[PDB]
Order: sequence, then structure tokens, then C-alpha cells
Amino acid sequence: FRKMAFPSGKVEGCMVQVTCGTTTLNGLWLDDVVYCPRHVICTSEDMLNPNYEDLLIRKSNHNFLVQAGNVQLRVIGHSMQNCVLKLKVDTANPKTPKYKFVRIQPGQTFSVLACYNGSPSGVYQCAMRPNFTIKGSFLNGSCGSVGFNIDYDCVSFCYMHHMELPTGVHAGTDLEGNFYGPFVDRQTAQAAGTDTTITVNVLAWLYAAVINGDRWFLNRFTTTLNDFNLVAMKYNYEPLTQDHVDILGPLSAQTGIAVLDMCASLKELLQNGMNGRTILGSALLEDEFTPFDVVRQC
Amino acid sequence: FRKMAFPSGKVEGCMVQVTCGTTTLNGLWLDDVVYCPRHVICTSEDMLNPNYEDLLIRKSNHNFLVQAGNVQLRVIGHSMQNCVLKLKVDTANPKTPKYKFVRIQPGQTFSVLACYNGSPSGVYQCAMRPNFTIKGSFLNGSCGSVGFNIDYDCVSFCYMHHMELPTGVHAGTDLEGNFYGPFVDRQTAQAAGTDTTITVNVLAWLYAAVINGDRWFLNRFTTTLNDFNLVAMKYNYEPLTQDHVDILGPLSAQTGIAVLDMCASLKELLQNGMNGRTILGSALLEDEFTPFDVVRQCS
Ligand SMILES: COc1cccc2[nH]c(C(=O)N[C@@H](CC(C)C)C(=O)N[C@@H](C[C@@H]3CCNC3=O)C(=O)c3nc4ccccc4s3)cc12
Ligand SMILES: COc1cccc2[nH]c(C(=O)N[C@@H](CC(C)C)C(=O)N[C@@H](C[C@@H]3CCNC3=O)C(=O)c3nc4ccccc4s3)cc12
Repeated sequence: FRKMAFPSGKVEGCMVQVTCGTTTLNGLWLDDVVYCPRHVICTSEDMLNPNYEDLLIRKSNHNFLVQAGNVQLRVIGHSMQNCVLKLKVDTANPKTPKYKFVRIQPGQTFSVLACYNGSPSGVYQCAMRPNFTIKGSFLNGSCGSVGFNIDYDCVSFCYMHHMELPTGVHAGTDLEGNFYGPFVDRQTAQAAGTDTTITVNVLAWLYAAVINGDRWFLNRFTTTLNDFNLVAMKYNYEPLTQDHVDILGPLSAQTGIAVLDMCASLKELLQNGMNGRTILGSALLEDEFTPFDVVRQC
Repeated sequence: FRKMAFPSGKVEGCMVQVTCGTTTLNGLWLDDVVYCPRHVICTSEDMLNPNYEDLLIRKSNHNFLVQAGNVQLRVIGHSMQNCVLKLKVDTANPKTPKYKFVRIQPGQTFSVLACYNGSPSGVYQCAMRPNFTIKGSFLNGSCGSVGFNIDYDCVSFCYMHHMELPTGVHAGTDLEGNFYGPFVDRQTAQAAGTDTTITVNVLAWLYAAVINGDRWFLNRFTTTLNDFNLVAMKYNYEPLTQDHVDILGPLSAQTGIAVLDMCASLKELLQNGMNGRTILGSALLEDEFTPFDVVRQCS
């Protein structure tokens, strides 16, 4: 089992650069609109606590340099939506895929196309942590790179990159400019909530183990959702939601193991440890494979 | 620090479907030629001991059905190169990138674009193991998927997929159709030679751990190159050459840790273990990052 990204070509065709003064970041060109982080308009001395409304009043369409490679796209309008700038340009992107903007939940995974100066550098799979950070790999100049899923040729954009916390994890917004978690776009040290283990993904991993014949950990007990959630919190595990139970449905049907029966199996693992026995060849439970990732790889 | 693949768009525009009779697998369309595994011509009976040149002489151009998306491309010729079939078509691929065919060395990495029915499914990073297998993720119908590196808009193709061993690892060929390793395109259960760990890559990765602010495994000791190699061979690690030491130089300079000092740290980890501690989130020593991979990501 491995972390697999989606093929990135449909997103590569949409990356451009956006420059104000000497500040260049990545933007996303869809139809005739370019989306990018609003702090492209910030000077170094306004970053501590910028006045974005006041900074944007001073800007005009002709202050924005938008380039696809070396080709300039003329800007004919601009607006701000939360923490993203929307630049209307005079050309509709001929490589625009079928697409949606979506806001994901903690535990969901997505692919990140890491870009520098509008040019793709690499692709990898990330999971949104319960404290709304991602464990990414981003350098200076990566802001504006996006994360996405692809379903039947439709790209669902879910992440745009804005910042690196002092602990080395990353934070950003959806494509409507709303941050995931309690962060703000200022040059300031911010801290995330203490992280927790993604319970729904650990259960998906147990299902994958069963599918491959590794099932020693199954037991004859069951539990209520509420009883399991109260126990999980004592072990720094996320509580399960109704949506979590539902996305485990296909794996539950495939193995014949009820979701609440698998919860009682995980609950025994939590109170007693693994006893040096492994699951799928590991002493550690994996929590960054979603139920969809598991059926993707089968 | 994550396992990072190359962006796959330049390869996506080359993937097609090839069908013969009831068999379907993926092909690579470059200019006017489609490359695919030759056993697309095999029927089920043929699989065990196919005489390929004999089976190929009995095929006509019109037996090959090549599809790019919804469009069919007409085969105007065909030839075989080792385990790869080369189908000449009447249309040139306009999305053909600049490219080259290369044979990689054990321990080098590449990106794999997994495809089914000519459609890209996922992309991830693999290393050519010392025993010439790869620990990939491939299901039925993945044959013909390719592995590649990218350098300044030039795509270097190095792997085409052919089989899964009983142990679950994978085997394939370069784009001239020669297998990596002692494998053969027969429907038989085949075993690989005993694998070993890629030592220069483990060292590159420990350096990455330092760059990302993790130092719990460093120590005050030092070792000679030969004495490290004796312990490494004991633990089934490949020997470390002076070429590898030089290669790690940029990394050593960056962190101020001499190569043989980092070797002393790896020696202790091999002799004492990790004691349930973690490195970059892993409980095991990672060996599928090359020194180039580390430099490219960290800077
Ligand atoms: C004293 O303040 C700190 C204390 C402790 C940790 C800290 N982290 C950050 C922080 O992240 N700032 C944001 C920017 C702010 C405005 C969101 C930022 O630099 N984003 C980067 C990606 C970063 C860089 C390293 N790899 C990460 O992913 C990015 O690309 C952008 N660059 C610029 C350059 C100019 C103008 C806009 C942008 S946006 C500040 C900070
Ligand atoms: C008693 O035989 C075994 C015993 C123990 C383990 C074994 N493994 C294999 C084995 O791998 N065979 C090759 C095929 C051989 C000819 C190279 C094969 O199936 N390749 C797959 C990719 C495979 C499938 C599962 N995931 C992997 O990646 C592929 O796509 C192709 N399918 C066909 C189907 C028909 C015709 C051509 C192709 S080519 C056989 C075998």
C-alpha cells in the first residue's frame, strides 16, 4: 500500500504566475479568471498586519503582471474574496478542465502540485489533519500552489497554499479564500491545535488489512458510537461522525464486518497495544489512507 | 519532506490503449510509433511458453486496435524489439515531448504513471531495487504503464511494466524491451535474488532528516570507510563507494556533518535499532530517496 497522487496534467495546464512589484506567486487560471493569494499585493513592511482593503484600493488592473510561462495575460478586472484575489483576464484558458471548488473535511486526502514561479516542480498526496494543517513540503515561493482530487475527469480544487507554521506544518485556504482552521494571512507565528489521530482512516486501514487476509485483531464484541467516541478521545483519537460511518459503508459491505464491530476491534487495540504483532507489515497504525484510497488501491 | 513524483502531464498525453483479440494493455505513443509489451499478442493458451516471433509473424496490421481516447489510430507497420512491440501508426502524436530512452542503475529513482485501459490513474515515486525489482502499486491491466524522470522539459523514459512477482513486488523492462533482472515474460511464478538496502540513499535521507530539524540519531563517533562497509555488509546493506561519498558532499557541506560521521550514526542505528523512535515519521530506515532527490526537494 502506498501514497498515490492523481495525475497532475489537468492542473499543470492551469498554473500561471502573478507578480506585483517584485513579489511573484502562483495562480490558477480557469476560464477567464486567475485565482491567487491576496498577499501578492503586500510589500515587506505591510505584512505584519496588513490592511488588505486599503492596499487594494491603491491597486489598478495595470499593476498586475499575469504570465503563462513568458506570455503576458492582460488583466481587465480585479476583486478580493476572503483571502484570495480574483483577476479577470482577457483570454479564456483553453486547457480549463471540468472543475469544482470544494471545501474538504479533516481526514480527507488530496494531491498537491508544488509550483515555483508558475512552474510545476512535483506532486504528492497530503491529508488534512484534524487541527486543519497539512504535513506538506513547501519552500519559499510556493504560495498559490493548489491541492485537488480528480473524479471521472472533473477536478475538485480544495486547497491553496499560504503559510508554514513554526512547527513545520502548513496552512492554507479553500478556493473561495477561507482558511482551514484558525489561521490568518499575516507574517506572524501562529499555533495549531494539538493534533489527533484520524480515526476514520485508521478504520479504513484495518479494513484493508482484512481484505488482504490479516485479521487476527477482529473480535466478537461490538460498541455504540457514543461509547467508542468517549474512549477514542482518551487516546487522542478523533471522534467518529455520521458521515464517517457512511463512507466506511462500501468497505463494511465488501468484508461483511459491521462498522461498529470494527470500532470495538480498534478499541481493544487502543487499550492493549499491538503485542509486537503487526498489521499489514507494520507496528504503527496508518491514518492518512481514506476509505476511497483503500478501494482505489483494490 | 515527502516522497515527491514528477508532474506527469507530459507523459499523460502519450498514453494509449492497445488491443489484440481479447487482450488489452497500455501503450506509449511517441511521434508516429506506439510502444507496448509484446505479450498483448498472446492468448491464454500461449502464455506459458510463447514463441513470440512465431506468434508475431502470424499477425496482421489490422489485428492491432490502437485507441487514443475515443479516436482509433491505424497501424501501418509493426516490429519487435526484445520484449517490446513497436507499432507504426499513420498519425503523429502532437503532444510528444522532447524525450530519451535510458536504462537506470539500481538505487536510482523514477516516477511511475499507473494507467488502465490507456487512461492515467495515479503517479508515485519508485526506486530500482538492487535485485532489479520495484515495490510498486499495479493491478490487472496495468502492463505498459511507464516510469520516467524529467529534466528541463526532457522526459527520460526508463521503465515499462510487465509483471507482479508472487511476493507482490514488480518487474519490467527498459524501453528497448530488455528486462531489469533475471525475469522473463512468461506466465510463471518467478522469484528475485535476495534484496539489499540502498546505503547511499539511507544516508541521503538521514541528511534530509537533519535539514528538517531532526538530530536525535547523530552521535560523536566517527568511522573509516572500510569499517562502515564491513558492518553494512553484515546487515545486508550495499557497500558505500568513494563515488557515493563525493555525491553526498553537497549535503554534508550544507549541514556541516562529515559523511563518515553520518556513517557512524547509521552504524549505531543498525547495531542498536531505533528503539521505537521515529525519523521523518517513519519507524524504518528509508532507502528510496537519492541524494539528488533530497537536494531537489530541500532546495
Ligand atoms: C514572523 O512570522 C513568522 C514566524 C514564524 C513562522 C512564519 N511563517 C510565516 C509564513 O508562512 N508567511 C507566509 C506569508 C504570509 C503573509 C501568509 C509565507 O511566507 N508564505 C510562503 C510559503 C512559506 C514560505 C516557506 N514555506 C512556507 O510554505 C509564500 O509562498 C508566500 N510568500 C510571500 C512573499 C511575499 C508576499 C506574499 C507571500 S506568500 C510567517 C511566519
Ligand atoms: C502462474 O503464473 C504466475 C504465478 C505467480 C505470479 C505471476 N505473475 C504473473 C504476471 O505478472 N504475469 C504478467 C503476464 C506475463 C505474460 C508477463 C501479467 O499479468 N502482467 C500484468 C500486470 C500484473 C497483473 C497483476 N499486477 C501485476 O502488475 C498485465 O498487465 C498484463 N496482463 C496481461 C494479460 C494477458 C496478456 C498479457 C498481459 S500483460 C504471472 C504469475
